[PDB]
Amino acid sequence: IFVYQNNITPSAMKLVPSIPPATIETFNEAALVVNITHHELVPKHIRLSSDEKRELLKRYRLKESQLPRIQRADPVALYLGLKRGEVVKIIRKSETSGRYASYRICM
Amino acid sequence: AGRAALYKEVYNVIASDGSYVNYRHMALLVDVMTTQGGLTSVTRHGFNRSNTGALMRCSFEETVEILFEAGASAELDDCRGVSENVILGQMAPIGTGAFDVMIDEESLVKYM
Amino acid sequence: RLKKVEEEENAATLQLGQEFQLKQINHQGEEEELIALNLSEARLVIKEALVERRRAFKRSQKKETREKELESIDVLLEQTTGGNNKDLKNTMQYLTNFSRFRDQETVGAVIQLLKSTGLHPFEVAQLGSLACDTADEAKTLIPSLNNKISDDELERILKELSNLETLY
Amino acid sequence: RLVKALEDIMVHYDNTTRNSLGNVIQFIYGEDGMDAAHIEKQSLDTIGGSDAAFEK
Amino acid sequence: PNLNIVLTCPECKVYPPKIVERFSEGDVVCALCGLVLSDKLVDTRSEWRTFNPLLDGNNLSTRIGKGETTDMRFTKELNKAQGKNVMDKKDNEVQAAFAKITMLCDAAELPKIVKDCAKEAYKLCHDEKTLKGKSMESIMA
Amino acid sequence: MNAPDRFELFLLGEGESKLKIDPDTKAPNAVVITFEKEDHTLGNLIRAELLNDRKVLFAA
Amino acid sequence: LKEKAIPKDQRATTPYMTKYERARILGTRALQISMNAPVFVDLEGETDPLRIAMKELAEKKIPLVIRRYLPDGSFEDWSVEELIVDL
Amino acid sequence: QNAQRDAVTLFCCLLRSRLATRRVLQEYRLTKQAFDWVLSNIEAQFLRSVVHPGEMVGVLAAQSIGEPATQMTLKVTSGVPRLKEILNVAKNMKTPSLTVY
Amino acid sequence: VGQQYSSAPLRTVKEVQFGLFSPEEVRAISVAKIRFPETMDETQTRAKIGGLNDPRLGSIDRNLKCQTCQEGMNECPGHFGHIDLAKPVFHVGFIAKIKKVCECVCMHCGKLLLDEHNELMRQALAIKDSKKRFAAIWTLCKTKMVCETDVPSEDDPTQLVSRGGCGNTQPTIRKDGLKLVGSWKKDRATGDADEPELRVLSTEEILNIFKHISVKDFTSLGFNEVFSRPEWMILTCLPVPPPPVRPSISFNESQRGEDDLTFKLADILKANISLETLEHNGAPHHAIEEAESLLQFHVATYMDNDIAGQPQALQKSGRPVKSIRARLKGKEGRIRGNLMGKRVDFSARTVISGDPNLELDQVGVPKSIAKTLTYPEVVTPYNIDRLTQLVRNGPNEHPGAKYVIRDSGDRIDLRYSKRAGDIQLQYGWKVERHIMDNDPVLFNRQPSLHKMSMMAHRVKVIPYSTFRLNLSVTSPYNADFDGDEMNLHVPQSEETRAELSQLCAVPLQIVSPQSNKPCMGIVQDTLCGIRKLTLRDTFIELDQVLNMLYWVPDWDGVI
Amino acid sequence: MFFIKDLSLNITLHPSFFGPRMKQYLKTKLLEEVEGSCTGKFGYILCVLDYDNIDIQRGRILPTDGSAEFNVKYRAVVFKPFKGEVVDGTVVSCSQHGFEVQVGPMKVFVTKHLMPQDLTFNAGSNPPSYQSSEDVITIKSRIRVKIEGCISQVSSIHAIGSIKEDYLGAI
Amino acid sequence: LRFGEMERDCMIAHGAASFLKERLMEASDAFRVHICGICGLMTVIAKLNHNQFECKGCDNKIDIYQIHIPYAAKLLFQELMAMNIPRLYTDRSRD
Amino acid sequence: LRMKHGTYDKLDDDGLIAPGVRVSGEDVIIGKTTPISPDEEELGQRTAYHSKRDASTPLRSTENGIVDQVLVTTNQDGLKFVKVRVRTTKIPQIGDKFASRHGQKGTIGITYRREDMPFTAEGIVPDLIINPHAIPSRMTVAHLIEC
Ligand SMILES: [Mg+2]
Ligand SMILES: [Zn+2]
Ligand SMILES: [Zn+2]
Ligand SMILES: [Zn+2]
Ligand SMILES: [Zn+2]
Repeated sequence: IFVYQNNITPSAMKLVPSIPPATIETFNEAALVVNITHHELVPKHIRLSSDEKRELLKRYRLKESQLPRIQRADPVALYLGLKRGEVVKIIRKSETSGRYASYRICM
Repeated sequence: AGRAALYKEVYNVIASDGSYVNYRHMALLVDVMTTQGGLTSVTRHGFNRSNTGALMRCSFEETVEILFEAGASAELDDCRGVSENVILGQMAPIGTGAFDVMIDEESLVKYM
Repeated sequence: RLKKVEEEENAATLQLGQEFQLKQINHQGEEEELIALNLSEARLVIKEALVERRRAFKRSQKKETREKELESIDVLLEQTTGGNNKDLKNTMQYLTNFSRFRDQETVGAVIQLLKSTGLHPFEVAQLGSLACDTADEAKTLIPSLNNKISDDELERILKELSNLETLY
Repeated sequence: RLVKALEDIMVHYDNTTRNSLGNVIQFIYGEDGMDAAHIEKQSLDTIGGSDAAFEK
Repeated sequence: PNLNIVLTCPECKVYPPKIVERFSEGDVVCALCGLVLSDKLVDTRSEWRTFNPLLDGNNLSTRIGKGETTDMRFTKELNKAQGKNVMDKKDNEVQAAFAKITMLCDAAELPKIVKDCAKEAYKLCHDEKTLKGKSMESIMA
Repeated sequence: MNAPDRFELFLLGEGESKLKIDPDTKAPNAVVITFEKEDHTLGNLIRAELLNDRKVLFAA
Repeated sequence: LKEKAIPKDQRATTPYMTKYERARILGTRALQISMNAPVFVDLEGETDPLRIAMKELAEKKIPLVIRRYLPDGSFEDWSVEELIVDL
Repeated sequence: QNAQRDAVTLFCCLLRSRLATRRVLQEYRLTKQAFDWVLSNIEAQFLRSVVHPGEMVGVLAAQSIGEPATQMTLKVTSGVPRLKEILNVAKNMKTPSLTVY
Repeated sequence: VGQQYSSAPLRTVKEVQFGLFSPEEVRAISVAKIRFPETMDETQTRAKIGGLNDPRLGSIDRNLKCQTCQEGMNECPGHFGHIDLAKPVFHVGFIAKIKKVCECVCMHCGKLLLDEHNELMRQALAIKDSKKRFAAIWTLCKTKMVCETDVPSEDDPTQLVSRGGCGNTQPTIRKDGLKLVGSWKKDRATGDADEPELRVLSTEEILNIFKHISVKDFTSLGFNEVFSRPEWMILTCLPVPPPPVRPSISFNESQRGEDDLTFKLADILKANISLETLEHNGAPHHAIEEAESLLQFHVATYMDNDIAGQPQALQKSGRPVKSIRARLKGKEGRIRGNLMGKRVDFSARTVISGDPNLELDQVGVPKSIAKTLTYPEVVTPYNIDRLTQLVRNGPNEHPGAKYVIRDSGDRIDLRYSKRAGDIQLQYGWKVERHIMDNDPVLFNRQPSLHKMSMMAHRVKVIPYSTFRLNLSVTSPYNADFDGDEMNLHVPQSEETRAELSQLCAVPLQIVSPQSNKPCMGIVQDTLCGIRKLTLRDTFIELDQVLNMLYWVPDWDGVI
Repeated sequence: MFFIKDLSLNITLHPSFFGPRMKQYLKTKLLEEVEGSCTGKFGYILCVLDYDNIDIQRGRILPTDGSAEFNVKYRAVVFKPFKGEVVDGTVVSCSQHGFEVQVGPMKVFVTKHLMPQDLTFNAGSNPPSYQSSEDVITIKSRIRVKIEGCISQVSSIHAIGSIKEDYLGAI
Repeated sequence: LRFGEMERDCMIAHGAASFLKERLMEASDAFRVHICGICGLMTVIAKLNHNQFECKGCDNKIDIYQIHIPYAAKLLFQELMAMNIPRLYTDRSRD
Repeated sequence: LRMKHGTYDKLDDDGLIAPGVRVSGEDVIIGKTTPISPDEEELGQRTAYHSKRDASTPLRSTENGIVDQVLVTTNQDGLKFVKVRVRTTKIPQIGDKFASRHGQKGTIGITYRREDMPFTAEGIVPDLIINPHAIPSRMTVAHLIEC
């Protein structure tokens, strides 16, 4: 986890994607002065293990691309720190059943 | 939160007068407009430039240009779409089309 | 798809057609080798199928002497099926005219030999459907066979097949 | 424009709201699987009142 | 060969068949028999109600000017670039003489019938050694 | 074309009766009658005077 | 590939025959009864094929089975006897 | 199983609120017989009330949003142009207001 | 007619696949070798010259020909012909794509500018939907107007390893008019080399260099080699469509008035022969450029006339010639007006009025309309007598038939039919008969906006021509009787009748799905009357109540 | 030459034949539209194999018509007319420019150019006999003909042949 | 009469797909053709007096099907080919 | 050739119809004949059937009036140029549309005779009755004032 006061020169961020499998993540304090998830329009987000994701695919008979998507550059995606090919279960407070489940793919 | 705010906005507009429509229709509109990871206006280009059937996509007034793109990219159209099945004249898998009607020799035997 | 010309002649130097090639798969998923047939073997199995389906109809309404056999299976054929099979009459006339063995047991012994030899199926089926006793003359007839088989092995199989089969 | 954009959405026998390509729009339909008609504006009888009135 | 089709009722055959047209149904019926012959007729009057090539000849006439959905400079470019094939055909002379006799007939305030008849008269001969020039005035007059 | 004119307005039943006698099946001793080529100018009169009679129970 | 179908058990689709196949099977049975196919229950002077089909459904003798397509391509089957007709 | 349980939360909560035992005994005075009757009717109706599979929800929704947009009217933007903007974004403002609590 | 039964296996269309034509494909499938710009009236009568208009393609009418495949007119689908161009020409549907790809590849080497060694374009190649990959490649290869043989050093530690073919330089292409110019700055003089080669790139050299591209380069650029090739993307040999696409309208006063597309094709072939004679004879190299420009211009015009507004290219008269894009554009150009919606048959259209003596599922239809419309029935044992009687009626009184259809594709018209009492009407036939009562039928009001306004009805035939419907159903149709007009739609078979009656009928659509309250109701007069009747201060006596009770139809007979 | 393979057929059934006993009815229909038939892919279709345990088991009602579609899988015997090898056929009819040999089911013809020029053909024969030593065209007429090529078309099978080889025409 | 887009749409909303197809064929075009089973084109010459179905260019006499189509769609394919563009494959090849 | 079934009997020797006669829906009124030449006009590609290719003008397919005031006079340049006129009576029916001077457009529902039309004490039986609900929402006071 790396936090910068202000701008990063590209020379100091060209080699961020070096040394796999170690991953480096960047953040502004301005982007971190307020917790995003505590906003009431943002529902609960949780992470899926690869096993239960595979279970989900086998149950709903999808193939891996028919899920609704979510950007890598999304704020909640960056908050969770997930990467490509991961599934986020979303619990939001519906109005016709109260509690409702949904999933997204980080592609 | 984007789609929640959007649903709030559309409900506000359509409920300023002439309320109300049921919730589920509005929710479906919001969801099909937001199910790409990002906002997608229903324009001549917005939802139209998806990986969707060339025939329905040329049913929406960018016709010869999008057919040229389809011919150049040489892609295949799956014909699971209503418009495709209409312009090809087959019964779409819709409502009454959503299944098949299969004979049963076994029950035919059993009911002399 | 690419209009896929694939010009191909049918001969006996393993020059076999695609549409009837060797290794297919049957509908249950098991591998389906090509079934090529001998003339005398076909002469047997048409009779086998005819007696089997005739006894099948005998159960249905319940619940090798060629001069008699051709006309008898003919009247069995117009018992149920139509009289349009004049060409099929020509076919079993051809079978009884040029099939190398009239009797079943010589054919069965030849196939019992060939199941141990493991020869090429279409090659030996063409040989069996042919009715000759001269290997070198057969090689002059078909230069494909002339190029493929040695004459010594061809005659060493041909004589031990020729002594068994009913000469004409 | 709107009706052109929302044509092929279908409820399927798996109770999912899919497009032509099978992309999932709603997982359970409408978050309830309940129809368009058989719905009335009947009232919840637990929200209101006092705590004391409720337990009474 | 001649590729030709004559209608004939295959159950009456008594003549070149006395049939009729049911235009409001687009069908033809053997009137003696009553069996339909062919269906889905094609229109024969609304096509005229919707809205001279023979005088102008086999080559196809073109009145080309300027349009509306283009710039005036591009219309001038169109007028300059549209004059690249005025010498291959003899039709250039045909409509040249047609324009000349149009000027002469409508200067003589003549009927359109007279104009077309003069067009026909020029078109009929239009090229011969019997013509042999004569300053075009002799032949046009 | 087959749109009826005013000939059928009052000319009695051509190849037809003047009235039908059909028994009801919902109450004891009830008959429906179908007059035709007539209207209010006879029906109201018959109903009113028949109702004026006392032995009947229903007339409409 | 892998038979693209299902055993009759663990069929995870509702047992309530719904309106679209209601209409479809009524129409089909109407058409066979129209084209002089064998009827499968007695008649009482009614001549309308559609009503004939309606009664024939009402006492549950339809010689048809139905095939529902899951979105992948795998399919269940059901016998029109084993459904329930309530709507 | 989890989805089915979480899909009927509101309805079962309402059902529990109605058929609380103090309420049914005090207000309604059921019998055993009529109690069984009302249970069976609720079950039967609710199962008749589920979405029939295989019908065009999208077209239904589109028409149900489209037609009351026809009978709708025309500081702050509203009405037809606001609906066009928010349905056609078009990241233009004309009222970029934001409420602050 | 029986439509001339064929033993080909009837199957349905499940997949459709696009692409382009290779010139050998079009030359193989073509039948004719159209060469004469004149079309019709060779001497000058009929049986037209062997140029356009069926030597061996689609016939005109009443002649069997269709290149001797004999389907009269109404079964021959037309048969393609083709012509040969002197020079290759472009495609207005691919002009910008040609510009982008000629930017993309190096000419004279015919290979990609960037080759799996910049990691950025490596991952650009990795990412693919189908064409965002192509656009990424294009925007990464805008630069470096010199082609190279050995760029990569940092793929290795520092080793400079050669992959490239030519060290040549690329221009900067300026799109202009209907052609392409280059500008090779090239920066390799003794000085700065400020000499851009303003050279118009030949279609021939673009075709050759496109022929010199790799298959895997096609896949990178998003071309399918079996269906889509950049050298197929240049026009060389041009198909023509048969006259069923472009029919002579046969002007129906005395003349033909023969049509627009064929005029344009005659223009094309004229310019073609002009160019080739000018080439074959003395070519002074200053008519060649404009002659080929005119040829390319005219084929571009025939393809599209909706281009950037430098030409307009109109014919006689001042109406501009419509091209295929104009034929296929929105608002009734062949897609929104002939496929997605169309004219139909079996329909009617009158005006409407109220009636409080029809219940909701009923509709009143004039006898004239029910005499015009019809509906077939198949002859069963059950309906044999009734259909026999109804045929015996004839087509003039109302409950009668119009056509009889035998088992083969026969239609004996009952109108002429002097043996009308002599048809014994055998089984398995179709009798096509008038609308009887309570047949299901569909009902419409323009403009339809929501799920209602297509609802079904039973039919009660009424006199005095106009439609007739119950007052309660008025507001779903949204139709006062100020002079509005409806539409009728008669179904034609058992399936469609059944599903129409079981879905689109009114009484199972009382509750509006759009707003979960019923859309019906009772309205003005009966509403006022029902409040008037339901008041504590009013009363009824015996005779009135008897008549009202008899007016209730299901009244059980107890007072 | 004759072949054995599992083969598939698709068959329509009219709704009038929806009686209680249709399985053997379909078996009968399979019999008279498999036996005695010709195609291009498989040639002359001779007869069926595996009469028992046949594979139909299920059928779909066509949408627009009450016809029910069925898919039938079956073993059978057909004929495959090859090209380029010898058959000892029989000749029934003849022409002026060659004889027409009926090698079993089809009628293969040999053109007057496809016969060897040194064959001593005499036109004054009934049938016109293209004989040199022994191959006189008779009712039997066992002639060793080699199929140059059985040209495949729509389901009407035709072949061409010649006797320009040693022991070709000669048995 | 007219059967426009909106009428099509609300018929979709009902779901009477067979009625919709019936209205799009029988009330209108209903044309028959033959397509090449290999080209996927409509060039098939069909001598119906002789059951001959040669497809020149493809050069086969076997893989032929007849389909049913709106005539306007047939037309649209004709000028789409005239634009130098549409293979019409009779079954699945993706699964 | 291919002339219609209009039953040309109503015409006369000069190819016109006479004024004052009645015409049904399908009666022709004008007779025309093709003067071409060159078509091999009575010697080729047709039998005799002399030179017609008939261009006759039938009446409109529905209405049925009476021919009134037919004139012929040459056109601008001199031809034979014909105008006819037909006259029809149009009794009101159900569907016809009437309106006030206040935007109360509407049509006839059905009709009644007097003996079941409502009637006032002096016996003034009304011509027509419109519903009261067209008054308040249309707000058409001046209609009432006019009455
Ligand atoms: Mg698609
Ligand atoms: Zn006849
Ligand atoms: Zn043809
Ligand atoms: Zn290069
Ligand atoms: Zn082909």
